[PDB]
Amino acid sequence: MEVIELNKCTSGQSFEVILKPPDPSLEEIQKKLEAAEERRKYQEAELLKHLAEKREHEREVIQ
Amino acid sequence: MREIVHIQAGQCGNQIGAKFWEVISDEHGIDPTGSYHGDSDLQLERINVYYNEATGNKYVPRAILVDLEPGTMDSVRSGPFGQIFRPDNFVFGQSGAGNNWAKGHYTEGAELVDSVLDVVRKESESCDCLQGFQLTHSLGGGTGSGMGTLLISKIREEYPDRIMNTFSVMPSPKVSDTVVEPYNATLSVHQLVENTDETYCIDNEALYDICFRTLKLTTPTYGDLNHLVSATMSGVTTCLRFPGQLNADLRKLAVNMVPFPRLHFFMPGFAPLTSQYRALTVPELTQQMFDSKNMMAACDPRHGRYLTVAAIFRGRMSMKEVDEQMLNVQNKNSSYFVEWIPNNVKTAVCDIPPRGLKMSATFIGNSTAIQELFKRISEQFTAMFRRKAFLHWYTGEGMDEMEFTEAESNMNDLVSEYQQYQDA
Amino acid sequence: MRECISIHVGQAGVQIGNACWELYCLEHGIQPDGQMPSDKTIGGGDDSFNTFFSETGAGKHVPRAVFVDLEPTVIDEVRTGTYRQLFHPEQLITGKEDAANNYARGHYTIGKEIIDLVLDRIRKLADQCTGLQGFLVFHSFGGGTGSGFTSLLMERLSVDYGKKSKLEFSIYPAPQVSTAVVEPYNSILTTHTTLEHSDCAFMVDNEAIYDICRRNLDIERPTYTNLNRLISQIVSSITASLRFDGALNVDLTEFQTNLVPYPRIHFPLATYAPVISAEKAYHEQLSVAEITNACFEPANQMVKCDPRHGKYMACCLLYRGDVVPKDVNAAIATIKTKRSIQFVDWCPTGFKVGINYQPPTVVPGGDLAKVQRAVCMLSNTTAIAEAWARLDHKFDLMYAKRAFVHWYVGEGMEEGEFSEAREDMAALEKDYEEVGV
Amino acid sequence: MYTFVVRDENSSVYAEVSRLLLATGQWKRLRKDNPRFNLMLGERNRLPFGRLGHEPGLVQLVNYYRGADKLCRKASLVKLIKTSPELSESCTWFPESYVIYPGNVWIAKSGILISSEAHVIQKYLEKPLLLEPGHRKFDIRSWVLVDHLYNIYLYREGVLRTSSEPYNSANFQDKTCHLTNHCIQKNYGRYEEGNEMFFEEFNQYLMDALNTTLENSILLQIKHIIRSCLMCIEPAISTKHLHYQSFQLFGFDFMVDEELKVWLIEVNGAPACAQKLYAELCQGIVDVAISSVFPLASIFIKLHHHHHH
Ligand SMILES: CC(C)(C)c1nc[nH]c1/C=c1\[nH]c(=O)/c(=C/c2cccc(C(=O)c3ccc(F)cc3)c2)[nH]c1=O
Ligand SMILES: Nc1nc2c(ncn2[C@@H]2O[C@H](COP(=O)(O)OP(=O)(O)OP(=O)(O)O)[C@@H](O)[C@H]2O)c(=O)[nH]1
Ligand SMILES: Nc1ncnc2c1ncn2[C@@H]1O[C@H](COP(=O)(O)OP(=O)(O)CP(=O)(O)O)[C@@H](O)[C@H]1O
Ligand SMILES: Nc1nc2c(ncn2[C@@H]2O[C@H](COP(=O)(O)OP(=O)(O)O)[C@@H](O)[C@H]2O)c(=O)[nH]1
Ligand SMILES: [Ca+2]
Ligand SMILES: [Ca+2]
Ligand SMILES: [Mg+2]
Ligand SMILES: [Mg+2]
Repeated sequence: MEVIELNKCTSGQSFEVILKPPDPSLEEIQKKLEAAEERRKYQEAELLKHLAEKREHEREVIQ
Repeated sequence: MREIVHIQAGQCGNQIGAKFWEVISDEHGIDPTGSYHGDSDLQLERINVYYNEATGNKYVPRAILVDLEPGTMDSVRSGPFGQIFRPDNFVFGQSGAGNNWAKGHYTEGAELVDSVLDVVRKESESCDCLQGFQLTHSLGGGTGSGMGTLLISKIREEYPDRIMNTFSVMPSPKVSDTVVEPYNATLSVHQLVENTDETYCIDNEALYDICFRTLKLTTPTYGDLNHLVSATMSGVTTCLRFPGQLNADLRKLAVNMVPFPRLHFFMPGFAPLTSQYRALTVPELTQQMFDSKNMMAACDPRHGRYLTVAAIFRGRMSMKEVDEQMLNVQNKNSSYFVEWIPNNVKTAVCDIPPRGLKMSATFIGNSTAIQELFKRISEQFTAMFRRKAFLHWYTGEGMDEMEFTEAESNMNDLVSEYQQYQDA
Repeated sequence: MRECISIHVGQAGVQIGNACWELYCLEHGIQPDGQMPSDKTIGGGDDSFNTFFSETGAGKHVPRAVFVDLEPTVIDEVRTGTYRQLFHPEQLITGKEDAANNYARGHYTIGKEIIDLVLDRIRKLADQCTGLQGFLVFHSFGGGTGSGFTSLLMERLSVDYGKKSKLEFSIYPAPQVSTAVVEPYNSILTTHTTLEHSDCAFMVDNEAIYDICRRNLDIERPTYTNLNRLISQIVSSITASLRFDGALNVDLTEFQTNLVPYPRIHFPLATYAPVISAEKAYHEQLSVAEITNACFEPANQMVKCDPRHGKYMACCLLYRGDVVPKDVNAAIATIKTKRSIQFVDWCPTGFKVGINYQPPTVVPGGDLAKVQRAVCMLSNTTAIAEAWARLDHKFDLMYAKRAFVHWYVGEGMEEGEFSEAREDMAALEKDYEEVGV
Repeated sequence: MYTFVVRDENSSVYAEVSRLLLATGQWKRLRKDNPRFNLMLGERNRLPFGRLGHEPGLVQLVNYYRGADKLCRKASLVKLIKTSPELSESCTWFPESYVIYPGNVWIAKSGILISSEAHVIQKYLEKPLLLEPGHRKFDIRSWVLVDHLYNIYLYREGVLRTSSEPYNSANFQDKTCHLTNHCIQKNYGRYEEGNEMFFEEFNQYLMDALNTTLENSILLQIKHIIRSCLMCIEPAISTKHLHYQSFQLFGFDFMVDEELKVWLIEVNGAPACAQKLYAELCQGIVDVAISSVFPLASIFIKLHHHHHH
């Protein structure tokens, strides 16, 4: 058991004791943030397309 | 996300909706004319969630009152807390809706819907951060059922990113105004499956039985049913109306309760059931709120499995004992909670008790046993629909038999979807 | 010296920030208003504490901190709290609408509209630095902001500051103090996307801190305040070498070299003794041997696991108080022959000891008693993979049914990112087993 | 009302423990993948020990000690004995074994080879004790229960798994005289039923033929080997202070030579009991291992010795 690299100072000390030896770019991030926004806007479009068909059925019943 | 906009539609919607503002105005120390006369600062800390502030330090509910006849809305204004509501938000037609979904959804209500949305926009405009909408209605009549779902579809178009929650009273032969309720309810259920984030299934069957069997009221009025409803409405809004270190809005709660988008129909419950002197112990609250007898939707939770559960305990009690009891029922009845959603029962405690009770507990269960409710209305529907009985009331207002066939099929699909996760 | 910027993301990140910066203030003798009487070079400096604090002409000592949250209510309590004067308002960034415990909402939806602002406010602090080391990032695995927005930040911080090191302080989800049901999803998603961007990460299972607060502080139902004050002691222990005079762990690069040889396996276990209640009338003070020996008891670890069934790549004992080298060596001599401490073949079986003579500082009216000597052992053991296995199993159960998935997909995220992220975690579990068995 | 899960369907021992638990009205069985249990009756390979003791408000117990495989695999057992100071290379009760990866008679094992030419390569006991009438080899099986506290309980009933064929020094290829396993025999049942001699008879034979007892001549050495083996591994596997708890039933296989010396052959992690003794042992597993941790509404002998030096 050896006590190596002992360093001392006024507020403390440290040592080691050995018992035994032996990224995507700014383009691709802003791209795929927006690709999720395209799917977000397509899904909201599909909803407002679906709700628009309900509005025309509502007109067809009263007519 | 702080402000909620409340809408109450129809006779039922306005009746239970009036009781909601009666209960919570008492809890927040707001008197019948709108002035604050409380004591705790906790009563005003999140008062903006349900009230707007007016001149002279008056508090006005963010509440819109809808109906196709004046009758019930004249009773709201005459009633105990009726003076607190903003007069501009009373939006009403004259001819009524004769318990007819078609009248509510397609003809009479179509004439009135846009002026209701003008008042919604007026309220939504002066909202720092609108979190969503809440609605009170029955599915058995015409206005609340037909127009209420029409409003829900219109609100979703104009506010597609906001949360839509409902307290939806389900019809029953035991508390029945007309034979066509199953028709109106089936048409409404299909709307809610599409357009709401959470729907609290208040079953008048269940409220009757709780009043009859477990409260010993021989002849229960609507007030006795509505008493049980308002206790639950208060309970489910507690964690938004107060703190207590809980950092949750309607969306955050919706995200944790709804694992599948179509299956958002909850089984409400309350302990203790009232119409007392001895305060309940934490073990009693836990056993009662999980008991079938205390369920506001007439289903047997043993016939299904819990996808998620939420429980909010009110009063000054041991949070250690709450944790212990909530863990006791799960670990001793673990078959009835799905293993494929770990830790699906979550709990909160609020120090302020409701009026009268020293400590209470409100139960929100997303169980697959709610298929029983939808099966019962599906059976009543088909009994009449197979002989096209009473359809003339709906075809006279422009509807086709196809629309009924679709709605029958959409609800039977919901039932099949609930069965899928009950066996998984 | 070289400066360190601390970033606090989400409720958990922010409230843990509060506790740390409160504690750092008491340790360096900095007061709430920001004055430090013992500091003689007014207007600037290159002392060890200047790595964490900057200085102004009036004498104020200002944290190199950025607080980020997608809703205001938690950071509002920092603006109105005891240390309100300490921070400049531009450090405290808030949105209006939160991530609703949804990774996808925090990362993609709401993340996008605030990421460019935050990096700008981070750049305002980096430009005050003569030589930036890098970042200490504080967040929860379970929250939507904590999981989602943090991973977007870490992606951009690699681009804007490629030469700098990034350390994580992560709160791993515990059902007993969480009301979120979808944390397993959030935790795996953010671990997948943050992995290549994080140099060294210190996990803290809320389960372990909670039971320490029950068992050792006699607290019946531990609050976040109980947990955060205990966490910030561990955090301080870990960061003390960056803030005080010393030769062990003097910069952020040395944490990676000492603790992380295999780059992907960068999750060192923290163990900490002693935790003693202030309400305790009679306490017999524990020795160097006793508290060093407590570093190998599972019940003191930040994550509950069994180091005996696993292997070490690195160990570091950071002592605070009356401790001397020979007491530490005699304690390690005793412990080696009793306990099962097996190292990997390519690593030297050894300990890097760091001692600071100043005993741990305790928060006035806190739960922790004053102690003569304490220690935080940082050991890179393969046993911590136990935490990944649990998380991954929970993930697998929910994901098999597609439960809750629609909430993520509805915020623009693709279903494929779920199984893509799980496969990284599947490889990570495999990497740990190769090394440790 | 406690709860358990069963994840080993082959286990003849814990099938009976499962049955005995159920037949009380205080233990409900759950599904194989339910997390909310008190007791796990676990799988042999890859038991998920990392998932135990993390369910709040449930004291969790499992029927396997993690790391106990280092005693039960043959390769590891040999490496354990040579490397541990308290057992050592000069261990008197273990045959001389060596590890090579895939009187001078040896035996190879992990397809068993007994020769002088030619896994582990072990010294073969050329002059064993031979029962009479028969002139035949045997091995002794002792069942050992280590509970959550690390109390080492030896079960009073063991069994001699006998060879039926006369032992032969020259003829090695004939396996039925050298190998004394229950499956390899099935002269199957000439002298005793299913080649199983219980302790009452074997004591009596020693009294009559050798003028000694089982307790003195053999069992004192067995108790010493069991206790030395388990206390050696106690620091590595003990679940004292741990967030979950473990017990385990082990099977110790012994060989008694001509001069009445006992030798350790193998320790077994998932042992099966003898047909007669199931009912008593499995009730013992319940009383001592399970009911101590989970109380409801002696067949063992405890191994403890504190000699001061
Ligand atoms: C951790 C803990 C236990 C808090 C928790 N963890 C998951 N969940 C929870 C609890 C709740 N979860 C909810 O989703 C919730 C929904 C809520 C909130 C407000 C209003 C309405 C509503 O439909 C309404 C009420 C009156 C009305 F007139 C018309 C409609 C519903 N309330 C909760 O207390
Ligand atoms: N230790 C500790 N854990 C916390 C604290 N606050 C929240 N958590 C944990 O963090 C997880 C929830 O994440 P939060 O940080 O609240 O969520 P968020 O990052 O604000 O994200 P959103 O709510 O989605 O905007 C749960 O596991 C909580 O137990 C805290 O102050 N201390
Ligand atoms: N060194 C030795 N000297 C004499 N006989 C030996 C021996 N090693 C093994 N044997 C014999 O070989 C038989 C089986 O070998 P061993 O006990 O090593 O493996 P095993 O797997 O068959 C036992 P189990 O299946 O009960 O765990 C024993 O019954 C024993 O009689
Ligand atoms: N619980 C409860 N149910 C009601 C109340 N009023 C009506 N109902 C039920 O609601 C249905 C009738 O709808 P109603 O609201 O009167 O029709 P609308 O005014 O046209 O919406 C029937 O199923 C009734 O049982 C009430 O005050 N409380
Ligand atoms: Ca008209
Ligand atoms: Ca200075
Ligand atoms: Mg009516
Ligand atoms: Mg948050």
